[PDB]
Amino acid sequence: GEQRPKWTWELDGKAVTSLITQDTVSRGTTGKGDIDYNATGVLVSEDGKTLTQRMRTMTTWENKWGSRLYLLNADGQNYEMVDLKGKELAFDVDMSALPCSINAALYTVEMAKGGASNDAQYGTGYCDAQGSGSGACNELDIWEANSAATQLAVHSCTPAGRGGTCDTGGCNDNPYRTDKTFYGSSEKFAVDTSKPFTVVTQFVTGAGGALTEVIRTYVQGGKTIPTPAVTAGGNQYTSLTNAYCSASGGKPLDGMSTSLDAGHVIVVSLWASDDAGGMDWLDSGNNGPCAANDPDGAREQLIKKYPEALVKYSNLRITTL
Ligand code: NA
Repeated sequence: GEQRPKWTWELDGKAVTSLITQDTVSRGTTGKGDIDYNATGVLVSEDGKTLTQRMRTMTTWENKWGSRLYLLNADGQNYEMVDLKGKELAFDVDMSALPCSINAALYTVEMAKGGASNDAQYGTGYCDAQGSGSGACNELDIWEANSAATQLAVHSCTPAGRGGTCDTGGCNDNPYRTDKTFYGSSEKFAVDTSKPFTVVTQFVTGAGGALTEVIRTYVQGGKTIPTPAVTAGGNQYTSLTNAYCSASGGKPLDGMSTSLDAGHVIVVSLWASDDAGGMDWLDSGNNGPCAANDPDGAREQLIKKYPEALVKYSNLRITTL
């Protein structure tokens, strides 16, 4: 029998336990095969607080593809549904083992609670902003990052549910575009990715209940670290707002605002592109210091150069603003 890891997190100060379940792609030809989480490199600490996700794991066979994980309700049949509007989501993260061209992602999508066919325990029904038909839905990329760069993105789609038209580029910010010393793997950076830090995201609503602002802050060494003010259309912005989204060539927050009312699934996906330059949008050119079109950045080479590449997430908390 499959033994899904239990991840304990905090919802308005109360200890909630969710199950961790891996995507159907990893479950063999039926897509409903059992997962050995030790073999896919997915570990929760004894205290239930820390999730370790490895890119490459060798046991009696070799996991070379990291993992896409969903938070599953304790019922073991439905995804753990969240509505982040008027909430803040915070987690502690160790990014120190994530080189250029890897993507440690923690995000939400408007997947159906039951997945494809009331079978969420098998990690079915995935959708995101890059999909088509049943594979297309609103995507809130809270976290897509390595030790060298990070991006926050809202991908509004209309209509909501599956199969809408999506902003594939998203309303997004990467602090490197404004300040190349904000985020990186030494004490020379405002956020030192060689050491653990807290990622805080506020999903601010208006009186009417519409999502109006997405605010990113970091905490490290007890210091609260705001994101650099970003220039778009000659104006400075300190958060994702409809004005910023418009000015920066993204779609506004409105599609996402409607979508979050349906409930989202929390996705934890550690991945690398099979193509050289597949992650350059995140961490190369004006988005980060990483080598562009790096053949060594392709998954198969990355896992050979950095066989211990992994992410740790701790103390996931969702709190009402
Ligand atoms: Na660069």
